[PDB]
This record gives sequence, C-alpha cells and structure tokens, in this order.
Amino acid sequence: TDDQTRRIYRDAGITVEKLGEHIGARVNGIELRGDLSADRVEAIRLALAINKVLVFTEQHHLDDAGQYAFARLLGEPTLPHPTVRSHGTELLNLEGAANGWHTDVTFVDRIPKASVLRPVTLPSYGGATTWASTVAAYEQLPKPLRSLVDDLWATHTNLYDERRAAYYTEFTSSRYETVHPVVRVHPETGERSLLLGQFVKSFQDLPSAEFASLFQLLQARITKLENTFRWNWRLGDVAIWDNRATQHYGIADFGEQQRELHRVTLAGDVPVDVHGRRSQILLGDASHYSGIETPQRLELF
Amino acid sequence: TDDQTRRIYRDAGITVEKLGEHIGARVNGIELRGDLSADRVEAIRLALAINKVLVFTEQHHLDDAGQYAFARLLGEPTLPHPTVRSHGTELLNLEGAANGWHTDVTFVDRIPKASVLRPVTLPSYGGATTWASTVAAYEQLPKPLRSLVDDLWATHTNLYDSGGVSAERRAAYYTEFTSSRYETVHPVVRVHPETGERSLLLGQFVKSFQDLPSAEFASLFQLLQARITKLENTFRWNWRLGDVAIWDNRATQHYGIADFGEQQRELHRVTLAGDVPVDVHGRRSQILLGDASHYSGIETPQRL
Amino acid sequence: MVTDDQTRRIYRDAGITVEKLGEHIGARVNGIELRGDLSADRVEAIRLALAINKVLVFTEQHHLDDAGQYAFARLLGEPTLPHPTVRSHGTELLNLEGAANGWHTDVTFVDRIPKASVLRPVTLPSYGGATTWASTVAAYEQLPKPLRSLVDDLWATHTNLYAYYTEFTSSRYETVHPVVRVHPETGERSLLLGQFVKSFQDLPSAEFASLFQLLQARITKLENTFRWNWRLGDVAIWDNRATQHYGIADFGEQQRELHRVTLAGDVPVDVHGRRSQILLGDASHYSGIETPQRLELF
Amino acid sequence: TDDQTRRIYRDAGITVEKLGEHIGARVNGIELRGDLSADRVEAIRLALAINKVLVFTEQHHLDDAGQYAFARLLGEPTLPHPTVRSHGTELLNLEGAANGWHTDVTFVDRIPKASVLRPVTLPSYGGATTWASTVAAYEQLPKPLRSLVDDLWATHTNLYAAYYTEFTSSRYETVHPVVRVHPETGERSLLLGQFVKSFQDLPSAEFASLFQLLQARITKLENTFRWNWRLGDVAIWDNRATQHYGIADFGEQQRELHRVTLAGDVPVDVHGRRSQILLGDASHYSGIETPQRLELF
Ligand SMILES: [Fe+3]
Ligand SMILES: [Fe+3]
Ligand SMILES: [Fe+3]
Ligand SMILES: [Fe+3]
Repeated sequence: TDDQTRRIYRDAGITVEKLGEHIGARVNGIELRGDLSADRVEAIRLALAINKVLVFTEQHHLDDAGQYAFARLLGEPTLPHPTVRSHGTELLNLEGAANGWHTDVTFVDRIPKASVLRPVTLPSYGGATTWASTVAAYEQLPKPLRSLVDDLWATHTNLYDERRAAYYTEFTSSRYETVHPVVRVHPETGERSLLLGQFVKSFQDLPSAEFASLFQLLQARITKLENTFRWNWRLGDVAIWDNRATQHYGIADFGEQQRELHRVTLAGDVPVDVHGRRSQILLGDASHYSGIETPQRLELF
Repeated sequence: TDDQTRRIYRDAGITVEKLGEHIGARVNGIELRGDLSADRVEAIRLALAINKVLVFTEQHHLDDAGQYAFARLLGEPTLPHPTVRSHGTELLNLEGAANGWHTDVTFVDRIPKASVLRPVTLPSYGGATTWASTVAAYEQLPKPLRSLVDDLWATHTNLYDSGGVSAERRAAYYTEFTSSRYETVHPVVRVHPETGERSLLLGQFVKSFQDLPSAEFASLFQLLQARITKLENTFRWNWRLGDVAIWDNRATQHYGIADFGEQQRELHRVTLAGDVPVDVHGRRSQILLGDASHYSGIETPQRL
Repeated sequence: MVTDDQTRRIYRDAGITVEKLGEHIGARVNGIELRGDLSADRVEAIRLALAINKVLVFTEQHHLDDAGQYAFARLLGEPTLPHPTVRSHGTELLNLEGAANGWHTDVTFVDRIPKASVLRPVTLPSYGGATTWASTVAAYEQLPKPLRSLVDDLWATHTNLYAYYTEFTSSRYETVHPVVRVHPETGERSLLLGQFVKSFQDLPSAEFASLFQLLQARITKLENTFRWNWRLGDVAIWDNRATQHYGIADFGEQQRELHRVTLAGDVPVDVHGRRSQILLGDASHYSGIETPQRLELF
Repeated sequence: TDDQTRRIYRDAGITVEKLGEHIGARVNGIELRGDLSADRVEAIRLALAINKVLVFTEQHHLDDAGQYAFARLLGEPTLPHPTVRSHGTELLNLEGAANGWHTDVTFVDRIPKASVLRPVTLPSYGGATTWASTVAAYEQLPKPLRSLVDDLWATHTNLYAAYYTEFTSSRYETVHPVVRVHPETGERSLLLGQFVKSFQDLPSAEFASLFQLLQARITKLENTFRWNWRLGDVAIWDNRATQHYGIADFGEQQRELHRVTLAGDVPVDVHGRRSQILLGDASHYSGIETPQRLELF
C-alpha cells in the first residue's frame, strides 16, 4: 500500500517526508490556498491520516482569510470556540502557551476533527508545539491494559483544573459535560485511538482516588517521548493535525515574551467506542459551535 | 441451597454464626480432634467454603500433635515451609507478627489451599490477626478493572521486601527464607476449584506484572491491594488461648498486627496441600524457578 | 506522654483502672458509671486517660439514655450542635444511622474542629458494624525526617462538599488547616487530614492524590488502629484532635444506630503557632471556640 | 550581572543565543579545537554554567582526536565508562538511543561533571536528544516539597544483552543526596534519574510514588531542550545540572554519537554532607576533581 501512497503524492506534486517514527511529516511542493484542486487536497488529507501532524514551510502568502479559505477545503470550519468569544469570531487567536496535554474541545459531543495553525507573533526563543500520537499509544498497550481501556468511559468538561483569570472566566461561562469512550474508533482510518487529555474529570464507575492513578498511567503512555513530534515555529509555517488521533501541548518556555498563533478548526463527528456506541451529553449544547460531520472512510484504510 | 447448608450443620451438631458480611464465622458445638467423624469434617469444609475464615473457641485440649491430626482430616499437610527449616518440623512456629498483607506461600506452583492456626503465647494487648476476602474484592470490581485483572498475570517470589523479635533474628530468618529462589507466574484472577468463585491472587510476594513496566507495577499493585484490604472486606480477630482459626488460602489474604510493643507472640500453623491456580480460561500458573515437590503434593480438588 | 507512677496514682485516686488495648491507641476503663454528677477528680482522670490513649471504651453502661449521655458529655466540654449544617438528625445529639465508612476526623471543614466525641450504640446489627480509630499522633511519630519536613510545612483546604448530603452541603465551608497540628492540651504533634481534604496549598491536583494517599496510608496502617466490636451498653470516647475513625459497612442491610455528642474545640495551630484560616463559612452557631488548658503531665 | 556576561562573551568573540527559558543555548563564532585560548575556554564554561546545555554547529573539522583535545580544555577526561570497555577506549561510542531519563554515571561517588557529544551516524528522521534542567526543577518546588527533598537521600546503582552483562559486570551502589549544591555555581539541583533504586528511610511502596512525582517535575516540557541532530553539531551539557534522554523514534535505522565525559567531584547536600559509597571503587574511572566557584555566581 506504501507504493500507492507515494504515487498519490507524486501525482499531486507534493513530497511528504517523515519526521518521526509514529508522528510528524513535512510536506513540500505546495502553497496552501483556497483554490487548490481536489486531487491535491485529497493527497494532503491522506498524508494527514497517515502521519497525524503535517507541517508546511515558507507559506508567507497566508493571512487569516487565506488560511480560512484553505481550511474550508478539508472540512466545515467551526466557530473559534464554544465559549471563548473575545479572541476572534472567524479564527481563534491563541495567546501565550497552551501548556497542558489535551485534545481540542473534547468536552462537547462533536469533537473537532482537525485544526490548521499558523504563527503570527513568535518569541525570540522557545514556544514550540509538541504533539503525541494517541494511535501509537493504543498500539503499544499490552493485552490487560487494552482490555481495561476498551471498556473505560470518561466524563470531559470545560471546567478544567490577571488576564489568565479573565480568560478562564470566559472559558467557563457555560458548563459542558460529555461522557466519551477512552478508546474511540477513527471514522476515516479505522484506527483505535485513546481519548483522554486534560479535560477529563472522572472515569465512569471508578472512584476519584483511582482516577488520578489511572489517568496518570495512561497519559504517560500517550506522552512518551518516542510518540511525540515537537516543532520549532518559524514565520511562514503552517501545521495541520488530526484532532482524532493526537493530543498537543504548547510549551511555556519563552519567558514573558508575546506569542500568537491563529487557528482554524474543522467540525468533527461524535466518537464511538469499539462496539459502535456513541458518546453521551450530560450538560451543554454545542450546536452553535459546529454541526455534526458525516465522516467518510478512506479507501486505503 | 441454604436449607441444605442448615441441614448439614444440624446433622453435624454445630452452629455457624456469621461475624461479618463478606468474611468470618464462629463455629460452636465441636471439639477439634484427629478422630472427628466425616459428617463433621464435611460441615467444617462447607462452612469454610462459604465464610472463608472460621474461628473455634475453648479448644484447650489441643496441642501440636492434636492440631496436626485434626488438620490432616481437611487435606494433606505440607512441610511447615518450603525454605524455612529452623522454626518447626511438623508445624510452622510463627513468632512476632506477620505484618504485611499476604496469601500463604504464593511463590510456589502448589499454593496451599488452607491453614489451621492456634495461639501458643499471646501479648497482654494487641496482636490481632485480620483476614481479607479476595473473592469479595473481585465481586466489587467495576467492568473495566475486572477486564484488566482477568487478563493480568504476575510473578510471585520468595525474595520479598518488631513484634518482640530482634532485628538480628529477623535477619537470620530472612536469610533462611531466601536460601533457595522461587519464581512462579500466577494469574491475578484464579477460579476456586471447589466453589467456582473467582478470587484475586496478589499479596506481598508479587514482584511484577507480566508485560507491564516497573513504574506501572507499583501503582496498579497498590490500587488492587487497596480494594482487597478495604475494611468492609476484612475480619479481625482478637486471640485468646484455646482459639483456633481456619482459613481458605484460595480466597483470602491475611495480616498479623504488630501493635503489642516488645511483647512475645507465638502461633503454630499447619497448611494443607492445594492445587495449581487456573485463570478464567483454565490456563495454569507457570514455574520459572524452583521445585516445591519436596514441600507438598498437588491436591486433586473436588467441586463442592 | 506516658503512663508513669503519677498517672497510676491519679487512676487509683479516682477509683478507675485503665487497660491498654493496643500499643498506640485504645484502652478499656473500668470502675466507673458515666453520669452527669461524676466528681471533678474522676472526670479529670478520664481526661488524662483519653489524652494518653486517644480512644476509651466503657462497658455495661446500661443506665444511659440520650439525656444521661449528654449530661455526662457536658462534664468534658461544651456540647456543640449535632452538626454545623445537619439539623434534621438530632437537636442535642447527632443520630448517626448506617456506617460512616470513609476515614475522617469529625468536622474538619470548620475553623473550630471539635475536640472530642462521646458515642453509644442504640441499635446494632447481628454481625459486623465495628468502628475503627487510627492515631494521627502515632502516624506523625513514625514519619522519617524527609516526610516530617514535608508535612510540617504542608497546608490543606478542608470542605464539607465531599437527601442527607444535600442538607450536609446546604452551606459551603472551606478552611485551610495545617497538615500538622500541635495538640493544645498534650503538646503532641498530630496529622490533620481525612476525607474532608480537597487540596494541598501550592500543590497541583495530580500531586494531591498521590501525596494524600501516601499520608493516609501511614495514618491507617493497621498497627496504628483500634477496632471495636460494639455491644449494647458500650460507650466510646475519642480525642478528635489525635485520631481519625471509620464506621465499617459490613453488616448488610441491618439497622445500625449510634448516638453521638461532640464537644467544642479550638482552632488548630501549626508547629510555628500559626492558626488555620477561614475561606468560606461561619461556624459560630455550631459552637464557640474553646480555650484549652494544657495538661501539666505533658 | 548580565552586563558582565554579555561583555565576557563579546570579549571572547562568541555569541550565545538562548534556545529555551530554563535550558539550551546556541554558541556561534568559535571552532572547537584543542588550542583554544584560555579566555575563550572560560567564556564557554560560563555559558555552560548559565545555560546548562550548549550546542555548536558546523564543526565539520572535528574527529575523535579533536573532540578529545577540546574536551581536555574543560576538565580531565574520564575513562569512557566505569564498566563498559568494549565500546571505545578514549571516547564512548554510543549506539542506538539512550531512552530513559538519566544523569550520566550517577551510581559512582565521582559523578562526571560534563559531557561533550558529537554525532557520527544519524537516522533519516527522529533521534533527537532532549535535556531537562534539574536546577529549574528545584527552583519551581513549593516550600513543602523543597523541605522534603532537602532532607532526602537515594541509593543509585548500575544494576538498572551482552552490553547489559558488561554494564553490570561489577556492582556499584552509592547513596547520594536528592538535592546537591553545584560546586561551581552554588545553584541547588535535583539528583535523581533512572539509576535510582530507593530512597533512604522510605519503604518501596512510597519510593515509586515520590520518584514519579519528582521526575515528572524534572521532565516537565518547559524545563526541557530538545535538539534535532545534524552532522557537525556538538553538544556540551552540565551533568551536575541536567538529565537527558535519547529518543528512540527512528525505527531500526543506525544512530551513533561519540562522547567524552569529564571528571567531577562528590556531590554535597545543602548541609555540606557528601555522598556515601556502599559498593564499588571508581578510582580507575576518574580522579576526584577539585572544583572552582565562578565569581559571577
Ligand atoms: Fe489545543
Ligand atoms: Fe500467613
Ligand atoms: Fe465521624
Ligand atoms: Fe546519558
């Protein structure tokens, strides 16, 4: 199947170079625009599915409008955030560093499927983003731990644990609780993926004392360095990641300097466990944030 | 089912009173001797299967010879210990307190099925023994954790990690205890061959979990042990001379409490031969190091 | 902190015997009927026995009803309300039903943690239902240097937000207590933790669970515990500044009812004399703040 | 003292660019050789002390001999390893990836003070090295945790296929303080890592929990510098102030780097107490260095 993949890349006039065994690839030979032909878009789609995070360089032509137009080719853009309104209405303007391991917006039923990210303002040092493959983490589980997580369910919430305070106030202006399976089946690749991250509050049918120990054990397996791709930002860079197969972490190692990146996120579907059972909403309505995408299986998977 | 149990107790002339919801019962109406009739032995076997730990009182007639003779009615006695030779030849003479949660001799393939214990010397206060039901702990697991343990395997070893016994004498004992090395891979969930009940097999002889790294071992071991030793699952007995305890070593852990200062405490134990554990799929434990055939036979169990 | 010849003289003079039931905790007291008209010297002998042994049990106290238990408890301190928030389960005594199966020190979510409780059974199941206590003084004594250095500097937020639970949490209490308190009457250092603890000051949530579990395991180590099988006529008294306890729910669906009187305490102080701090709530209706008297034996 | 630092770098003709807040800097303007003048050597020493890990690039002139000769300017080179003899006699020839967080050779009394590392063979992707600042980790502890580690001691051992047999051919056990005071900077640094077997006066059950807690504070991403290797790169790190980890994310490809380590001294705790040897003799591996305080600290 590998040769078929390279042929698809070739025909689309792109090159895709692996940057890590389990995650990360650099794409060259293409300028991201809203008028990319369908075949090239699908080549990017395939590269993303396989490699989980893609980086593009020298995209100096991109502005907010151009980034938005390109992102629309891969899916239906969500509102910037379900609760945060003060940092953009079309794109999400992330300031500082998102330094906690997470999958984006897992506290709603319709977890977004992907994000497109480009830097706007960068510090003189530090400030990398790192991603972890939750697909590799599942693959690496021994049988008894697989038996555990296949049956495990978790409640996700936006009420997670001067300006930083104000932001949290807006972030939690309305309360969301969603019960998701800890193992979801990727609707386009069929791969099993761990669904956890910092929005997780509890595990169904388990006491609080056991939550912390098991959460820690599973997160450490996800964020194991061998499963991670860490990217040093330069102006002109663009990252695309599969939010159904990763967690990420923005590193706050740049002191008091300003750091700004602009994000477009694409609507996803409701997670299903290994038996095909869907997540359940306890609190909140995310219909104003995005629709529910109808996913399509990739025929190579 | 309970009518049948009541008739068996009645025919044997005993009463069996529950002392806790999940574990422990006191038996009255019988003097433990080597010549007990078969109906009474059957009744004790059934009471033990149901209640996991039995205590008998005012058995002042019992000495070492009598305890051994009674114990042989319940099964075939093992040697006092697989490696310890200096602390009894017919019975194991336990001194101080065995203050760590354990199932007896889980580091061999043939885990002994049961123990008979009587006090010889007791402190003026403290020194209770407490037992936990590993059957109840399994029953109380939520679905995902049960799925975990059903597939989990663990290596048990005799190289494991006060009570009026000197530090020096404890050293000599540990040296003898570990004079030869045993390693056995047991399932964390075993199926009781006589009751069919599932029970957790863990305890302080466990060194590692199969296919899991060391860091994850400590966290999961602690989690499962805390579920086993949860107070609701435990029966704690204050010893008096004349008492006798019998426990199902396939369905319990126990712990002798060192809360009596520098006072002396001595109890004498007889263990009965058991069989090799099987997991919920019928797969047997695997020996890595050691041979326990000098210590005990392998019992052929009978479903009750 | 020991039973010396002076202690024995005090017991003798008061006509009681005090039998140790465990190395670190628990004693049975004989020779006395708990009543509201006990002479001052016999009351002070009980106070001393309690300080030393942390939990006392008395037996064959069949003369006692709620009124009598309250009248006796009054000799040891100022009875609090049954509870800061729970009003529907007693007006003078707290009527505990079922089992309080979580390790705790009573009412640690207020500033004025009650100093002691007097407990007697009213209804008992045919098996099970023991109460067990742990010595938080012994737990501190047994810490090695690095862990003692940790806890001496550690502070924790306690809260009542752990039909009954609705009433229990009808008003919200949060109090920051030191993890190590200095007992105001004995001078002994004691761990102050238990299930009302929500967080540690200056520590993130992940580290909270690990450290809390670690410290609780040292407190509830079997060697530090006294477990009592109740009989009708028994009475227990415990030092709520020096213990935690746990009611065991191992009696199936049977009824279990014990009646409690709690006595007013003071605000904890750390090893530097700094007092706990109130974040939310006012407990002035529950009790006043007791002015303790240090025992001249400690 | 930032004016003094900027002046020392300038006077020695180097630039030192921070690559992370707590750790990592790139040094330019200098070719690493055995004949560097003393003032340029001291500028690198200061840069290393401050930034904990230095990287130099395009050092294509360097071979094993040149790397050795340069390293000699910073200290006394040790044997390649206390027990491993078949993988280099002057330099240590590291193959594969050292994927466990560790401080180098902490199981001896004389923990080496620094290492100089250069790649020889690199995989087509992956294979980065990441370092963590154990100084930053100490700085970030709240009071109660600081009170804990200041009094905590740990036993380190080398008993952590043919290679493992040689690595463990002789047994070393050393009891080190978990907090050491850096003899040249005065900074307090956590001393832990994968060679730690146990904590003094603490039971095994508490060991795993506290070890995991402290290591997580050390390897927290904000405290780490992760470097993608290219031929011609050279890294120098302060082994008294860091841990490191070679990432095994390059499949079955070949990866080889050559190391020179420099002799260190015996750790001291915050009360001036030195580590204690339980088993082993490292006198063949290196001598004990007499350190010098930097007058900038
Ligand atoms: Fe994010
Ligand atoms: Fe035993
Ligand atoms: Fe209580
Ligand atoms: Fe290394």
